[PDB]
Amino acid sequence: ALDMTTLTIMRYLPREVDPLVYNMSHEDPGNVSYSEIGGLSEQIRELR
Amino acid sequence: EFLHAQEEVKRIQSIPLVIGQFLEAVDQNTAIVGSTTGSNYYVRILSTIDRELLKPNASVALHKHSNALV
Amino acid sequence: AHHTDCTFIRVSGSELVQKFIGEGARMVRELFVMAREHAPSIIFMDEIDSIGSSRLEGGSGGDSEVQRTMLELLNQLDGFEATKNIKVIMATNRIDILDSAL
Amino acid sequence: ENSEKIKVNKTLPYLVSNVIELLDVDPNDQEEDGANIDLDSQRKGKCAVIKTSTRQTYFLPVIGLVDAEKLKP
Amino acid sequence: GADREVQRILLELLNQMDGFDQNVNVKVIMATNRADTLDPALLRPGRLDRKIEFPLPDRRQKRLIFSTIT
Amino acid sequence: IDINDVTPNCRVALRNDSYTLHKILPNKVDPLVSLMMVEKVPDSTYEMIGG
Amino acid sequence: AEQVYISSLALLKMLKHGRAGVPMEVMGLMLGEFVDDYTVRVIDVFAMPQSGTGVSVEAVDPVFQAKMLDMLKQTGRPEMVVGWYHSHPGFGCWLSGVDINTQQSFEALSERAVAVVVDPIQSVKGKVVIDAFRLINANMMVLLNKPSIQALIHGLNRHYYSITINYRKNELEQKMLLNLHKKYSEHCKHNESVVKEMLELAKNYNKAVEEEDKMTPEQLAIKNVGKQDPKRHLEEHVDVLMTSNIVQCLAA
Repeated sequence: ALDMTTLTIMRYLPREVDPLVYNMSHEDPGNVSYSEIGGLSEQIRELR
Repeated sequence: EFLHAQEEVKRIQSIPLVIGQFLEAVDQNTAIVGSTTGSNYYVRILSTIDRELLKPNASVALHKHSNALV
Repeated sequence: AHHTDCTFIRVSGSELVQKFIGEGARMVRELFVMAREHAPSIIFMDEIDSIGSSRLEGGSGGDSEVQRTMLELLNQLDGFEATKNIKVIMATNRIDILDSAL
Repeated sequence: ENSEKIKVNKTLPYLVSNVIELLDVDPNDQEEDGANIDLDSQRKGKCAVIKTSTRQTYFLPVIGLVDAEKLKP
Repeated sequence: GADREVQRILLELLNQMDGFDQNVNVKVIMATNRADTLDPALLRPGRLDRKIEFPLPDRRQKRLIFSTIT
Repeated sequence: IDINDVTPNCRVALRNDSYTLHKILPNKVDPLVSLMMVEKVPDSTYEMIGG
Repeated sequence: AEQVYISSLALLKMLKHGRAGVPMEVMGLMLGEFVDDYTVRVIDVFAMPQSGTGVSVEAVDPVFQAKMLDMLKQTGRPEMVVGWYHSHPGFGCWLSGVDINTQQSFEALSERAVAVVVDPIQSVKGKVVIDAFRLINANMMVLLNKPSIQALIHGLNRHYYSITINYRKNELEQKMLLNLHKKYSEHCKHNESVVKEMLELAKNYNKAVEEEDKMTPEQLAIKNVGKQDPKRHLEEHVDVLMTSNIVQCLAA
């Protein structure tokens, strides 16, 4: 953190990248069923 | 007295300082520098430092307000 | 060019044409005027055969076509002066890269 | 006393800005560089950011003048 | 689509090669995946000379690989 | 300095608050084409290669 | 005008505290004495509570100052407050609209008080950067045209008027300083120094010879052409080397 005219180090903090929720949109793992358009079942088993 | 004067000059500019990168030496105590703001100036430089052991790729600290190579 | 004591100007034909608007048409004509200030000069049309220092051996319709243009500029020049100092160098391997006009 | 203060900044020219990240822990981040020669872009932004339209990013700690939960990324 | 933005980048690589490699101590190695559209003077000697391309395997070479994994 | 003294395509110093030419620097060229390689000295001679 | 006299000890006290303060504002009170309105003596100063928000007109703490004065009084050094200091670190030496307001409160209390400002971040030049301020308060601010001026000074008050900063030396403090260097421990330190060099000489010799060998072909090559900044450097280098050997010699 720097100031805007003193131009000094106000703080130090460890470098991680910033988390993304503006690039991580959430779709919950159970707003559906795998017996809804199940019978696609077999391909599910191979991906599993 | 000579010594005393020599003390003053190193003080006149001190940190914070802005960075530029040296384009070329135009002549004695004149140089063309291109600042990393990306604004190029023709500038003064103080006699206290070698002027042909300075690399053409060397990044340099110049003052902000006066624009002279510290 | 060294013996002749002139500049060696290699112009690569395809580097004269631009997907930018109008810049290619301006480029072929623009070069001639430069040579005149530079005079005497050698214009080697580069990219129609090389040792292999620079890509491409051969090409018509844009190594010959830009070169053809040069022949026409020169035809007018030949009518409006009588001493030149601009030489054109073409290099080829192929005899089948040569147009009917050439 | 507070009411006059806020009002003055509203009269235009004024900066509207866009909050990219809601968050209110782990300050510090980075923008802009030095120079010389060879070109690869970089950009960052964290804690809460606003990016103002001169293309500048800013670190602010939250106020109750407007509520941050009511605000979004 | 463009050939300008990239141009200053390309000039600099040529400048650097020329700046050094008479007290060689740093190597330059290139990789490509679309080497159908290099520059002619990216190849002009005094900038690049060896071009190593990938080959088909020998029967004996396939075997070695197989011996290690098993 | 007067205008006869300048010759086109010179790098120059302009003041920033009076906007007059303090000095003139040396000269400068331009690549209008995307590859400029002019050789005024050669890479070959007679005995460059024989035969 | 006016002259404020700052103590020898005082300047150092001021600088330490402000530096710790960096880059936030620090204020304290100044103690000393008034003679006439011509002379201001600052014997001592004390700090009051710290603030990261900045000094304020209501940022004064009555208990603190009151309490400290008693304890100083007990030590046998009571005095009144002659005025106050506030810091500006690179926020310009020129006082803000806020500070004038602050400044007015004190002067309501006083009949006249001084503001001493230090820029501690511009104090790392290596010589003093201190400013002293007052308000525009006529009397001798009245001392383009001649009716215009006296009225202008009258009409308008509370403009920035810096004043002279001074000191007065004191012989005992002056002598103490000279002792703090020496070209108790020092007696040993000198003798030791002479010894240590002799042991090392074997190594020193080898480095000293190395420099000389590199340097010579160069000056010859340079002889031909014009001069450049390394030839000189190389010449200068050799001169110093030799001086150092004498000291090694001198030790026995």
